[PDB]
Amino acid sequence: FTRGVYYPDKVFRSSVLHSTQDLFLPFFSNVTWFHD
Amino acid sequence: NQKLIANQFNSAIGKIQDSLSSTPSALGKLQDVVNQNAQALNTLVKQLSSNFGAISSVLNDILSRLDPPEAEVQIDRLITGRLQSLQTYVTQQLIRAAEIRASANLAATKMSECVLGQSKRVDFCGKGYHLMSFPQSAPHGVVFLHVTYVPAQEKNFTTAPAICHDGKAHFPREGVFVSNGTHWFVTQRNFYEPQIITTDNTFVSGNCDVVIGIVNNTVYDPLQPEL
Amino acid sequence: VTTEILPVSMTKTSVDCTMYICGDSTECSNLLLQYGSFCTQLNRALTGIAVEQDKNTQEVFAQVKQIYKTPPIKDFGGFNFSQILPDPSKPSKRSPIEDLLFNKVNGLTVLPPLLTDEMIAQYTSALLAGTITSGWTFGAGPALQIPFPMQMAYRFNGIGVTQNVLYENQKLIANQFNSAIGKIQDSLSSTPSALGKLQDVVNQNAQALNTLVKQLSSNFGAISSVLNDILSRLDPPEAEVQIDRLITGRLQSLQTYVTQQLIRAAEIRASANLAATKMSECVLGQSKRVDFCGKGYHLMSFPQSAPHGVVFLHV
Amino acid sequence: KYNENGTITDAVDCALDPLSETKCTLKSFTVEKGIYQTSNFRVQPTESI
Amino acid sequence: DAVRDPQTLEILDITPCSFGGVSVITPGTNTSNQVAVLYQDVNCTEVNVFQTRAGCLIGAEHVNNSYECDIPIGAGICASYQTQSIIAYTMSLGAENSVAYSNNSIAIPTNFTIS
Repeated sequence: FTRGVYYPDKVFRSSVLHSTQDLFLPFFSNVTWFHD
Repeated sequence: NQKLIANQFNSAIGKIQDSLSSTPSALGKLQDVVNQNAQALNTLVKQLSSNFGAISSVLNDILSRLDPPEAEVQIDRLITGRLQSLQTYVTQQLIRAAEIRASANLAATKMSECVLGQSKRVDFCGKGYHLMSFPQSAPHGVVFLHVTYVPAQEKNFTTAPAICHDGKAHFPREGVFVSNGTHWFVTQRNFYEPQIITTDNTFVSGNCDVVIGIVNNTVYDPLQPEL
Repeated sequence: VTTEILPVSMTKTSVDCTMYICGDSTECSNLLLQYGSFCTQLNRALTGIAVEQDKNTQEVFAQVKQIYKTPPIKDFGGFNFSQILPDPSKPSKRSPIEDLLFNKVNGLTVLPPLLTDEMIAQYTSALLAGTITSGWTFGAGPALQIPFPMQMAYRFNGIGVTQNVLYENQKLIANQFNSAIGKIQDSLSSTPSALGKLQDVVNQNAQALNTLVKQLSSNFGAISSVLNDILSRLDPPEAEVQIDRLITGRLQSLQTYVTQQLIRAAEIRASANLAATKMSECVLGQSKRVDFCGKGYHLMSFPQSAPHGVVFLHV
Repeated sequence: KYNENGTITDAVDCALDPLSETKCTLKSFTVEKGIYQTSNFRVQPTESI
Repeated sequence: DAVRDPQTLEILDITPCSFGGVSVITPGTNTSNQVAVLYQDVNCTEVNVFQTRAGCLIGAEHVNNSYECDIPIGAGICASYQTQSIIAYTMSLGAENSVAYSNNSIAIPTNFTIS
């Protein structure tokens, strides 16, 4: 779904849209489920 | 028809107010100009933070970390990049300013011809026969309310270029000959208002043996009934 | 009858900054990334010019909201409009004058215009139909049919000459108009320099593109003009400097090309605005401006399409 | 999309779909009606001869 | 543009690999999230698929009826969101209106409006 998003850096931003490239979990990606 | 015209004008200005309140894309030009200016400024600011091949984008960091022999080259690269970015920004600003000046000259001509008087140029002061205009201020712009006259309901009639009465071809002075199928009248060009064919609104030139499509009828001379 | 030719639009060229500067090289792209958003700005300017081209075309031509078509019977008091009216014989549905006009004229792409030649010809045909059948009424609102003789009488009355001279000299005027349009056709067929403006615009565009392509092959002080040759022959420590020099040269060449394109596009926009004003004032009505709609007392005008241009026949 | 309090309320993945690519290239969270140039298709070579 | 094979005496034409811009045609997100993809000057074989002079259109269904242009694609093609999906069609330059022209008929307005 849309989980796995973390703050890129300790920078305060207010009411702005920021485009940044880094290591992220892709949206709607297939993640492995373990029960082991 | 004073009352009808007044009511139509009031309804029209109300509709303009409603359209301005509702439609957000009516003022697209001014918003586009402002957005272009903001984009240019933001692009310049972003380019201030570029490297242009330098070891760093921070002048103080280069000065402190790098020795003057290499700091000279790094600063040269940085200033070259910043200078070319500034030149590009100023050139595009000049082009945009030239466009704005052309638009402002057009606006000044429009105010001088459509507001301070009645203009005969078709579609220059709005669609239809231009009547008048009202200027209004706006942030870095001018809005003209052009009030114009538009014919609405047309009807068909039989026409004839001229009328031969007694061998003389009578031509209308200001209007056009029309016929509803039983009688002939003369009406003004842009409005239907039939009038009896008289000698005071028609002039004689030539004879009805030359003009093509002349029709037979009689012309009224009020003097004879007067005497 | 006089001929006035005005350029309208120009070729919608779009050039990819990255591929033109860097021929699909990872190292070249990595080096280019240090310059910020130059290529984005250049592409934005090119896209703006491309959109402005279609805007100019629509402003010049699309000034009527209905498509009028002439009646099958060509009865106009003796005036013959076959040469200017579109014909069904040619598949393009273009007038013989239009046909004569059309016959006489690496990371970069050409975007086709939004309006094709056929719809431009249809718009011109609608304009001629409106002018012939309704005079200036259709331009100012609803289309009110009016037979041609009284329309010409009105146009004469507009220039201070009474209509009786027209109604007494109809045949002579018709013959003179037919001879004039024949002479215009002959002059267009014979004179090759009549359409110099459009050909000059096309030649300027081609020269700019060819100059850019040639500058792509320059060295700009680099050891070689081939990116692959420099990458293979030179070590990365020196290949970095060589690639930097090459990309600097290519970038400045691209900037110069785009700047001159912007200036030319501004000139074309000014010309198109003048053409739109001319069509609005001389075609959709009778203009009192001296020499604005041709020499002498202007009577009327006929628009015709041409490759990236408009030709006005001022009567 | 940062809020006024410094927290993020929504995120868009540029490579999710063409609509998301449009959202990224416009740098706006809402896409207006129209057409927007987003990417550049390029066929890549498959063999070396 | 053309080369000769060193081994076999044959002539071969070299065509640059297909490439071109990729745009997205969609209504406002306030209406729907459905989009269509336009590839400039690329044949559809190299990629609801439609081929036009402007290139290859994917996600839109072409129809025969003509309307006014809403989202200009180019080369005689415009797209619109209609009830619902995205469709592409050739424009109509306006509703046709024949004029009842003759040599003895005139149309005169009898009413007017102030606009």
